[PDB]
Amino acid sequence: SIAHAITTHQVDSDIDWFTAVDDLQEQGSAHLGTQEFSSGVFYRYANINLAQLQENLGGASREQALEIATHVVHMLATEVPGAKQRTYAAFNPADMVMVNFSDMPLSMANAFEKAVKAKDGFLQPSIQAFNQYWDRVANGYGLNGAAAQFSLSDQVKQMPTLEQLKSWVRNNGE
Amino acid sequence: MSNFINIHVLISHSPSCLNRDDMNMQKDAIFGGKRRVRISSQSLKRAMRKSGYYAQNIGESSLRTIHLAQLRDVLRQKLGERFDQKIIDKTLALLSGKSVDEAEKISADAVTPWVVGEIAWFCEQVAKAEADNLDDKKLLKVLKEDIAAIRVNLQQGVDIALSGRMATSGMMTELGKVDGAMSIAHAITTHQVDSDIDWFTAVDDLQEQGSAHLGTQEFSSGVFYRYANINLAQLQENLGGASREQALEIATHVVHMLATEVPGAKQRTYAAFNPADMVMVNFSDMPLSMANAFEKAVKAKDGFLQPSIQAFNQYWDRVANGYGLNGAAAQFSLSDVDPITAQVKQMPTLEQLKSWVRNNGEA
Amino acid sequence: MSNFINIHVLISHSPSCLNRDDMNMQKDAIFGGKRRVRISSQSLKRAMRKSGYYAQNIGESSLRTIHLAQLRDVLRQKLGERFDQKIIDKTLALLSGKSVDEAEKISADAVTPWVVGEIAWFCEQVAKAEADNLDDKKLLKVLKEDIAAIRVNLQQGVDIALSGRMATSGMMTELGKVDGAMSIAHAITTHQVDSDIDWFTAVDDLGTQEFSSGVFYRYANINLAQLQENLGGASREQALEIATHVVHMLATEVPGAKQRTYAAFNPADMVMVNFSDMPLSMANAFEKAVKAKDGFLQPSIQAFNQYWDRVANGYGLNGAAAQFSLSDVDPITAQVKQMPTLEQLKSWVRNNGEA
Amino acid sequence: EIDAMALYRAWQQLDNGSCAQIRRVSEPDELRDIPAFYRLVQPFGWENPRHQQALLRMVFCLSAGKNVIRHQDKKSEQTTGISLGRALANSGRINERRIFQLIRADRTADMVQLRRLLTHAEPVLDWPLMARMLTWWGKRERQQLLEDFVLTTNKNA
Amino acid sequence: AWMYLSKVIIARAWSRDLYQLHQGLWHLFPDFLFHVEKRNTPEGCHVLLQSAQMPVSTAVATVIKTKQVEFQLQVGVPLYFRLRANPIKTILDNQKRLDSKGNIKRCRVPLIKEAEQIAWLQRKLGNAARVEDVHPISERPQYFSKSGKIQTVCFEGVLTINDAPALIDLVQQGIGPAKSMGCGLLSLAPL
Repeated sequence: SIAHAITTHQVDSDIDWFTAVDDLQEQGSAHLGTQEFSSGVFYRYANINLAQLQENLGGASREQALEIATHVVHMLATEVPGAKQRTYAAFNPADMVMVNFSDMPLSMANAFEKAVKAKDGFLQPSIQAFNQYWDRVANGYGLNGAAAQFSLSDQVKQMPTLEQLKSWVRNNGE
Repeated sequence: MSNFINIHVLISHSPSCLNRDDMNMQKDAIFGGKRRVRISSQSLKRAMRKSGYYAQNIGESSLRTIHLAQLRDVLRQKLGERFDQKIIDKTLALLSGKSVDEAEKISADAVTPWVVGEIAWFCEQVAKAEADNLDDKKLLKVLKEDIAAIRVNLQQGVDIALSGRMATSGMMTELGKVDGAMSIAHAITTHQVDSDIDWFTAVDDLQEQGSAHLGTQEFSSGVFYRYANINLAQLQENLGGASREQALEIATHVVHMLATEVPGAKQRTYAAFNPADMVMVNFSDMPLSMANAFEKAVKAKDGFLQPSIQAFNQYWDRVANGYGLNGAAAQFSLSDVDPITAQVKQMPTLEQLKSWVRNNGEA
Repeated sequence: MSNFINIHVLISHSPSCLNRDDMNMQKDAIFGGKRRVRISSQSLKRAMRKSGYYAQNIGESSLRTIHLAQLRDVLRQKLGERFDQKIIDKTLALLSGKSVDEAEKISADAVTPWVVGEIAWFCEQVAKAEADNLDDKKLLKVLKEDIAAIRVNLQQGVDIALSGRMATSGMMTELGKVDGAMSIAHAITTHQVDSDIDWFTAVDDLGTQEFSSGVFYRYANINLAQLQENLGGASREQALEIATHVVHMLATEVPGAKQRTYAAFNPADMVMVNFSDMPLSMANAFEKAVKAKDGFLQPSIQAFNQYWDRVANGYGLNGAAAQFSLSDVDPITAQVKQMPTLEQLKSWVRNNGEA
Repeated sequence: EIDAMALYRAWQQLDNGSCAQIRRVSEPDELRDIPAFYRLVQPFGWENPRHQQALLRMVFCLSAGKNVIRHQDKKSEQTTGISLGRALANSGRINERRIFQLIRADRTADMVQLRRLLTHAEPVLDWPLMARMLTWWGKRERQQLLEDFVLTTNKNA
Repeated sequence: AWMYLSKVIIARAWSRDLYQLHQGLWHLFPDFLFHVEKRNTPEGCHVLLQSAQMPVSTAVATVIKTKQVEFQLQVGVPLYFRLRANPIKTILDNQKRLDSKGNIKRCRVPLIKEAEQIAWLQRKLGNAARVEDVHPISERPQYFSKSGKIQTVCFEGVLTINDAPALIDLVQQGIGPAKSMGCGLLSLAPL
C-alpha cells in the first residue's frame, strides 16, 4: 500500500513567467507563458504486507520478501519522478528514513495535520514533528515492534547510514 | 564507470537584476519558507548557448525560430553552393510539415531549434531520394531505420544534444525528438533576499526639471547556487554514438561556462560580471543536487559567501557519509576554507579541475 | 589584442547628498548582508556626461529630450543657415515618427538622445533624396544599407556610442538602434556606513571609522570592438583614447558640487585597469565588508589586491594590467605594472597596455 | 454616494510631497497612517464610515502615480465609458493570467496586484466607473473585470 | 549623573503615529528621551530609551532588556556618537499669518544645507565637546496628528570631550527641539 506524498507544510506555488526568443525576429514584445512550481518537504509513506508478498510470489520465503522490501526502502528514499527535472533538477535524497515492523499498518501523516510552521526551514521542524508524534503513537498504542531510523541530522535504533538500515531490514529487524 | 557528472557552483553577484518577469520584477522562489532570488534555467541555458566561449570551444549554436520564410532565405544563402534551391526548399518543407512557397511569411506552429548541419545532411538524403524516384513516405521509412546517422549531426548542434528538442509536425515529429542529456536547475540564492528598489528618472535637457514621477526597478545582490548534471550515456547517444572522451570534453566546457557565464540582463547598467567563488564537480551513478544545504537559509556572518560554502561542505559530508557515495569528487575555491572531508580532491585552479574532468576524474 | 578593458576604481568621497530617492534619502544597497551607500549608474553616467572634463576632452554631449517642438525650434536655429526649414522639419519628422507642424506641443514616445550632427547628416540625405526623386520608402531602404555612415556622426555624440540608445518609432527604429559599448555598475561602498555599534552595551565601557568620507568601488568595462563599431569604424587608437578619458572621469568625478575628499592632494585614490577577453568585476572583494584601520581606504585596497591575486591565479588571467595607488599596502603579486602617477596609467591605456 | 471626479481632480492637484508620501504605502490600510490622506479624502465624506473602505481602495489605486490612471470622459453616444478591464486589455501590456490571478486573490492580496497592473499599464479609462467598481468590489465586479478583459482581447485581435 | 537605558518595543497597534509612541512610552511609567531604531517591524517598533524612572512592560509596550547606568567620562578621550535631532531656524512668517495675540506668527524652518546642519551640531555641543568627524544622514520628513511636520537629521561620527560634566549635562537633558517625537537622545560609545 502506498500513499500520495504530501508536503508537511502549506505551499503557495510560484509562477515562472517565460519566453521563447526568436533568433530571427528583431526583438519585440511577446506575451509570456507560465509554469507553476514550488519547493517542499514531502512525507512519503508505504507499507508492505509480507504474507501477501510471499503468497503473490508463489510462496516465497520471508527472506526474499524482506529483500524486496529492502529494495523498496531504498527506492522510496531515493527515487524522484522525472517530471520537469531537466528544467528544474530537484535531484534530492531523503533527509530522513524510518522503518517500523508492525502487526497493523499505520501511517504517520497526522504528525503534519497541524501544518508544520517554518523555523530555520521546514525540514528540521518536520523531522521534529515526526519524532514527537511517533513517540505519542507508540506509547499510546503500545507498539512493541522493530523500529529503526536513519537521518542526516544530528526504543528507536538509530542508523548512521542507509545501508545499515537496509541491512537491519534484511535481517528482520534484529 | 560513472554515468553522471554533477556540477555545483557557488557564485556571488553584486547589485544586479539578472532575470525578471512579465512586470520587471526579479524572479524569485520560496525555499525553506524564505524568499530567494532566482535565475531561471532557461536564462542560463541560453546565456551559455549564445556565449563566446561556446562559439570558440563547442561550435555553432542552434537557430531557434518560428519564421520559416526567414529561415528559408537563410538556408538558401548558406547552403546554396551545395544544393539546388528547391532541394533545400523541399527539405525544409518535409522537416517542418509546412509548404514552402516563396511567400515571405510562413510560420511553423511553434518556435523550434534548427541545426543547419542536420539540415544539410537531410538535403543530401533527399537529393539521393529523388535521383531515385523514391517516395516521401518511403524516405521516412528509410531514415527511420538509422537514426544514429542523424544524431551524428548534432556535433554541430551540441546545445540541443544537451537540452533536447521536441517538434509537433513534419518528419522531425518522428526523426527529431531529442532527449536532453544535461539537466540544469533554476539558480537560487542560498539566503533570504528582500530586494532593494531603485527610484529613477530621466532628465529632459530641454525642459525645466520641476516635479517629476519616478520609476522603480527592483534589484538585489546575492549568492547563487547553480546546479547541473550530465548524463554521459545519453550525451554519447545523442551525438550519434560519440566516445566517452568527447562527452567528457563537452561536459568540461559546460563546467567552465557554468562557472563563468552570467546572463546579460541589465548588465550594461548594473554590471555584475562576477566569477564563481566555488566549483565542485562530482561523478556518480545517481544524480544529486546539493540544494538542501541551503534549505535552512544561510544566515550571514562576514558576508553570505563564506557561510554558504561552509554549508555546502558540511552537507556534502553528511550526504556522502550517509548514502555511501564513492565517486570521484573535486573542488575549486577562491577562498581557503574549512576543510571539506578529505575524500574530495582540491584544485588550486579551474583549468586543473577541468583537466581532471577531461581525464574522467583520475588525473 | 584583448577586446574588453576593465576599469576598477576605489574612490574616497562624502557619503551624503550624492544620489537621493523620492524621499530625500541617499540611495543604498545591501551587499553581503550589510547596507552600503550607493551611487546609481545613471547618476554616474550623467555626471560624467555633463562634466567639464568631458566637454573639453570628448566633445559635446547628446541632447536628450521628449519635447519635439522645442527640439524643432533648436534644430531650426542651429541648422537653419545650412538647410531650408522645410528640410529640417521633414527630417525630424521622418526620424521621430511624428508630424512637425508649428503647434505648441509635440511629444515623442519617450526621452530619446539626439545628436545634432547626426540630424544634420540625415538632413543631407533627405535633401539629396528630394533632388533625386526618391520616396521615403526607398530612402529608408538605402540608408539601411550603410549604417556605419550614420555611426560616424556619433563621434559628436560619444556618450551615446558608449551607453546606447533605443528608439520606438520613426526611421530611428531601424537606423537609430545603438547597442552601448560601456557597461557600468552602481557605485557601492566597500564598507558598512552605519556605525558598527551596539549602543546599549557600549555605554557600559565608557581601527577608527570615517564618517565624512567613505570608500566606493566603481566598476566599468568597455567593449572596444563595439565602441569602434558604434563610432562608425574608428580605430582602436580612438577607442583607447575615449576609454582613457573614461578611466579618468570614473576615477575622479563625484556627482554634484562635492568632490574627492583628498582632491587637492592626490589625483586619485586607487585605480586599476585590466585588459581581458571576458569582463569580470571585482566587487566580490568587498562581499565581506571591509573593517576600518586608519579609515577604510587601505584596508579596501588590501582586500582588492588579495582578491585580485586569488581570482587571477585561479581563473588564469594573463592579460595586461596596470595599477595606481600611492598607499603602501602589501603589493599585488601578479604581473601588474605599477604606475607612479595617474597620467602614466592613462598613457598606459592609451598605448594598449605596453607603455 | 462619493463624488469621483472631485477626488480625481483633488489627486491631480495634490502637492508632490504629499503625493509621493502617499504612493509609498504598500497596502490600503497603511493610508490610515498618513495625514495627507485624511486631508485629501475628508471633503468627500471620509467622516461617514459607510464610505471609508471604498475611499481606501480608490486612493490606493490613484496612489500608483499622479498620472498613471488617465481619465477620459465617455462619448455622448455610448451609455458607459471605458471600463477598467477594457483599458487594461487595450494597453497590450497585461497578460491574461495576471487578471485571472487578480480576481482569484483574496481581499487585500487583491488591491496590491491591481495597483501593480495599473502602474504597468497606465490605462486610459472612465474613472468614475472604476470608482463605482471599487465602491462595491465583490465577486461579480471582479468577474466583470475578467469578462471585459477577455472579451476585448478577443474582439480586437 | 545616573540614568537607565532600556531597549523596548511598542506593538504596531499603538505605534501607528508619532504621538501614540510618546503615549505608549509614558504609560509604562507610573521624563525621558528615546531613539527609534526600527520603525515598523511586524512585531512593532523597536526603541532605545533613556530615562530617569524604571520601565515595566505593558500590554502594548514590551520591555526587552534594561540595565542602569551612570556616566564616567574622561576629558581628552575621543568617542563615537549618534544623535537624531531637528536643526531649525525661527523666523517671522513670510506668509504673514497672525497669532492669537494679534501679530505675525513665528515659524520653525529646517536647515536644509549640510554645512548649516553641522554648524548647528557644533554650536549645540559648544564647549562640551568638539566634533572631529560627522556625517549628517538625511531622513524622510515625519508628520503627525493638533497636526504638523518635523524634519530630522541623524548625525553619526566622532567627537572629543572637552568638559565631562557639561557633556553629561547635555546627554541627560537632550539636544534640540522635538524631544518628545524621537529626537534629542545622544548616544556615546568608546572608540
